[PDB]
Amino acid sequence: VTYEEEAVPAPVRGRLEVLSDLLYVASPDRAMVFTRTKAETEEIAQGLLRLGHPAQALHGDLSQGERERVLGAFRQGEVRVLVATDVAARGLDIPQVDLVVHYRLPDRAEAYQHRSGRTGRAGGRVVLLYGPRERRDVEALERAVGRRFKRVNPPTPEEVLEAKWRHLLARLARVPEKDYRLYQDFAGRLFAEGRVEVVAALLALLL
Amino acid sequence: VTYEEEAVPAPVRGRLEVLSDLLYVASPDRAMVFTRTKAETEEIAQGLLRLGHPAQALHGDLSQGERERVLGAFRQGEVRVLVATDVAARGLDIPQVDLVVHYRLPDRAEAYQHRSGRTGRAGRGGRVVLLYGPRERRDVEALERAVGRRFKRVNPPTPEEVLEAKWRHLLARLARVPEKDYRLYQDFAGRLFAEGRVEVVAALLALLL
Ligand SMILES: [Cl-]
Ligand SMILES: [Cl-]
Repeated sequence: VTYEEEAVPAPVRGRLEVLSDLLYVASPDRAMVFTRTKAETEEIAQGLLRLGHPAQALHGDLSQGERERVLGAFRQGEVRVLVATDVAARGLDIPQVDLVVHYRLPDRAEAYQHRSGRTGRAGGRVVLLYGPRERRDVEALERAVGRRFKRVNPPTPEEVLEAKWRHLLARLARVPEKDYRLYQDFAGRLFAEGRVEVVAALLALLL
Repeated sequence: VTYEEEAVPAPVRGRLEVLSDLLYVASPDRAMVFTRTKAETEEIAQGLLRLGHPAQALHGDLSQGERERVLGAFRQGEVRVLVATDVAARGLDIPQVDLVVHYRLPDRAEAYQHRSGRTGRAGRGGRVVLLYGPRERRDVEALERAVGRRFKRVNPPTPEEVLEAKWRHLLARLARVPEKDYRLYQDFAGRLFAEGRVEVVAALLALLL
């Protein structure tokens, strides 16, 4: 197909962090995350938002209105992560994403292909998280799918440090003279004190 | 009535920033801002979010489950600002606060008293702040006749004051980023000093203040 696919090992324990960490590392414009229940999608978006990820759920107990808003902040980039379910995830109103994550594995080819088909705006990415005792299941899914999936380890604690670190860098770079000029004088105060610790700490708040 | 009452001038449609600015300067443990309708409490809440205020809307459409959460966050400190209508602000689940702010003059004078009774926490004292436009310099006089009391007339806060406040607030969260957490970035900081990159630091403070 026109997209890439990887299979990432993660104990259901640290399956959330892995998700987050993978997100920091690639940090794509739009990520679509599928899970098995409405509780999960909600449960999940909650853990993400906590870790510094603009994630919001997408399910059935959603009034078409809150669901246009959700898909609105997602299309505008306000929301970067969409934790969804196969059904809420259906329509014409469903925008395309850059990365697809099967937080829990799909039992059918049509399933995998309905979720995975939501990636590509030019080719895209697809990631599969699996617990240790989920091996065969992935082996079965592969057979249903017809293609095999590369086994890629999870992102390194340092891999993530440097990813966050480089996005923080790109952010400051985006700030404009009109907004940062308001603060130059305070910047001077810090230079004048020249205590490397204060600034490191300010950076620690952001990163 | 022991607490303090004040009338503070707001520009036409700049009541938000004056509110925020008043928040930053006063930094009260809990604040309650009264509005006329829920779309109001809705808008001022989101507004206060932008400007760096942990605030939440409290209107009557809220389920009793949301109601409880919201008010739990507020009593516990997770929410510093509660934005309510008069109807929604009814109940013994509402806690006493440090600051009551009437976003607009109370529709009526009995309303004032009822809003204002919310302020005042033992060992902390309490304060009322009335926000008035320019057409309303008359209305306040009236409210003071109807209530038979004078509100101190208090200048809003000067941009300096505001900035110094955000700043002290910020250095405050910093006083607890253990060395453990920030060490990795000191060299980079050092280079920013050496290469005199004040703008980067400036962009940094923008993203934080
Ligand atoms: Cl389906
Ligand atoms: Cl106005």
